[PDB]
Amino acid sequence: GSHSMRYFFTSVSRPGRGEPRFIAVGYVDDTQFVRFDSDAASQKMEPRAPWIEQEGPEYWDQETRNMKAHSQTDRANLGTLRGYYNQSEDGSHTIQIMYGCDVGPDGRFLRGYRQDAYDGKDYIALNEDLRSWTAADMAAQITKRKWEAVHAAEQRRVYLEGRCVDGLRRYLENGKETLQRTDPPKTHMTHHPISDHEATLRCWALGFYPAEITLTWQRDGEDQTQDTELVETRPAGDGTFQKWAAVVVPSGEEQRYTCHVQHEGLPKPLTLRW
Amino acid sequence: QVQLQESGGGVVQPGGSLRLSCAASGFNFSNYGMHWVRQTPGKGLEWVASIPYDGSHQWHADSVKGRFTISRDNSKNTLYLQINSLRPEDTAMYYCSKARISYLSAPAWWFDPWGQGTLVTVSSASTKGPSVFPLAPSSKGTAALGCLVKDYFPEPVTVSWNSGALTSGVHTFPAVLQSSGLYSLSSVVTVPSSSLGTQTYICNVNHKPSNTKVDKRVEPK
Amino acid sequence: SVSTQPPSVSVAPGQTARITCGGNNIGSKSVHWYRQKPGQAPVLVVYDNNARPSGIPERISGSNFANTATLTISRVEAGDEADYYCHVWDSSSDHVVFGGGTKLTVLGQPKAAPSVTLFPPSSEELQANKATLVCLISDFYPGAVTVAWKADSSPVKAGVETTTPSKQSNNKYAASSYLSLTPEQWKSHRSYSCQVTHEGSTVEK
Amino acid sequence: VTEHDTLLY
Amino acid sequence: IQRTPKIQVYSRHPAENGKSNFLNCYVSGFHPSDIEVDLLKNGERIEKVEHSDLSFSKDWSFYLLYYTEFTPTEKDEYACRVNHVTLSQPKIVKWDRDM
Amino acid sequence: IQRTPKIQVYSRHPAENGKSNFLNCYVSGFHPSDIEVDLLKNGERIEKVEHSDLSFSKDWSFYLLYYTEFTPTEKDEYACRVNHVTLSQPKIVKWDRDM
Repeated sequence: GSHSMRYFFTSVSRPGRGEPRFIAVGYVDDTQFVRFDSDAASQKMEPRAPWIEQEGPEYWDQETRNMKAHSQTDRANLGTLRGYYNQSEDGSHTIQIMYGCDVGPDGRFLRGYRQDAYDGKDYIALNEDLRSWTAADMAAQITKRKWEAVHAAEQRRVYLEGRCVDGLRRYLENGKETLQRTDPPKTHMTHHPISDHEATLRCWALGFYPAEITLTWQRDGEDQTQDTELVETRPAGDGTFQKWAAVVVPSGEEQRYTCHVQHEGLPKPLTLRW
Repeated sequence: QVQLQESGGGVVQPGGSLRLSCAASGFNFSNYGMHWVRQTPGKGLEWVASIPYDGSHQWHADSVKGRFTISRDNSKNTLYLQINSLRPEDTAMYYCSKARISYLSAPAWWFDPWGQGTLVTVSSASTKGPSVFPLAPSSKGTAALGCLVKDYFPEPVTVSWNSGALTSGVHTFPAVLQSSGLYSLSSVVTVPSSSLGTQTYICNVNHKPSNTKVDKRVEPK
Repeated sequence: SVSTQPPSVSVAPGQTARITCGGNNIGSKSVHWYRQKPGQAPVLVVYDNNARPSGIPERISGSNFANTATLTISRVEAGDEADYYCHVWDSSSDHVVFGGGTKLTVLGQPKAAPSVTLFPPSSEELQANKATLVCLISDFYPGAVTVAWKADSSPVKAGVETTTPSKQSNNKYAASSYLSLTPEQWKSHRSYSCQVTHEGSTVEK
Repeated sequence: VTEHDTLLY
Repeated sequence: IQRTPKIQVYSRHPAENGKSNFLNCYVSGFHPSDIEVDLLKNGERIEKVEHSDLSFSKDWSFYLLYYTEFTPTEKDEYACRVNHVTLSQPKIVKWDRDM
Repeated sequence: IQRTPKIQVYSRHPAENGKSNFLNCYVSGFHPSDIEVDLLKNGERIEKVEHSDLSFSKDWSFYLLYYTEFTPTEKDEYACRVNHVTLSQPKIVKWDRDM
């Protein structure tokens, strides 16, 4: 299948302080590989993968400037938006940008992205075309037509289809061992009686990568979206993920409930029963 | 590139004689020692015998002295293991391995490649139908019951319940090879404690080697 | 002549596993280690106490001092599930001495104690002049159990057969243990018990 | 590789 | 506008008493970014605790993972305390062996 | 003016595993009178706890004793948490077998 690269930028205005706190994190698929923290004493884009510090000082130096600068702009932008929204200096507001690119199985270009959000709400975003912007609210339009003047539509496209993809390609090959793995889920089932008449059949799936996973409970081969509970996939802290899906069962009917697990690194879908 | 290929194993009967051969490629066979290491299925590794680079001497483990003889043909790049008066104890897989260091006058150092090996199984073989006895559930939660498929030969038997109409709770276990040389297998299906009685319980064991099919209905008490 | 390995070792993925091969003055012998995955031949992983072959990763290190040789696996991967045998040459024995073997289990499940289901001899088998006690052991992990039979608080040696553990559907392990008796011996004693031990704890019926 | 320059609102 | 944190507390590996594991507290789906997280060994604040770098999800809600090396026993019971702007009093989520 | 509480945690009788003893937390020398004291069976708040009635010493400093029935083992570790106006974060004094 495909692969992807995403960078996440967050800037939170500190009331009373100049430089807001800035955090930038870079992922490939589901493996983080770079970090930049305003409050870090490093003040340099640090490595967070095993395969990334094989890039020389030409890389880390440019990457630091690249988001030293990205932070600078957010400083000014946090103030510009403070005017667009008639907001006082005593507040704390967040600006979130996420941009990246998706390659196909043959290194082909598939999709580009850039989305900006002010205070957790959508602000401006780049359309599928990579030729158009869509503004969430009023203010974002006064930014939108400003970007339409400078052809920000195009110039994102020259990053997404140029240097972004060549990076994702160069990363997927340099860290080919870490990034192109598949990790089948290590599964097991749990039986917890709750009443004298009901229990809970929990379906575990630990240690898998990528995080894409499909858990399905089924009664007599019929899908059971009713008494089902599904926690969102949790990171185990070692680059792999966990997820469990439970169902409430009337006693003496556990041999009727079947848990189904689908994963990319799994050859045939799983089936689990008590 | 170094390849070892065992052969000559199979199914033998006690008292007979059997010859294993290990074909070698990928090194000057005339310069290395060779070893036989056997492993009874489900057991650890056990050294059998070994032979120096030329065949001068012949090292034997004590369990196989007098009955086994290890030889080699340097002109053929072949290691041989001769077994005389086969016994049920000799049933094991026989690996052949090549001494890593050259010119060793005695088999002291590690064995670097190992062949995939050959399997030697001896028994008083003759095809037999399996006797089916009902494993009734405990009259005194979850209730269990099943079938006992005793003393068949050779493998395998297949057990189904109600002609395959029951699969939930069904579990067939591996067969033991009792000291008689005949296999023995059980297969039970755990069910709900209550409600056993209403359902019709028939396990259908099928032993194709003897062309036997047995349908035994199980019932409590 | 006597080199003893633990029966099984369980370790969390990515942890450091450690398998020992204890023996009298084994520190003065040359220890080797072989790894055997199911259905294949052994593979040399450490030779002469600490040396690694070409293909073997540097995570695996050897050790041998005093009276205990030690195989050390740092940053355990899932593919390391296999049996591990140590190798010495007893100079004063003319015998190459393999260890008992250690089944290293890298757990994906939690650990489950075994479920024991014991059957008395059926009435049909008793009228066939035989009696066979059926002990069924299922749903344990890792797959390492030991079975003992007790006829009235007394051990039972011969007449006992026990299967090798095997993976179930849910990748827990299961095995069975049979005790062949004469119909008289089943009636001689007042009670029979099947004792299964798994990871230090013992379960019985 | 992060983007060369940035946009102001 | 504000979003309140989801909290899951779990071990990295299936927990076994006496074997070194890792205690994870995974807070997700919250907004804004200011959050306080501690790990608790029997009501005591665990000091050797680190966290992940602030990333966010599709709905722009942030997520962090706080982790500590720990060796669980059977009587030692651990928990995770999380204060937020959406929380008047800190929530505490105690670690269950099977959740 | 304020005084900060001293905390002593001890058992009523010399503790022996499997025999019913009583867990004492004795706060003394504090001012003003408002104090919160809990007993902890492995970090959880033990509910069946009573306390003594508020008396004071020569220097007008109050003292209380909170006690609970408990059967100590070797794995169970008990403790006493005492919050005060002079205490920014709750003090915790765990019950020692030889103190």
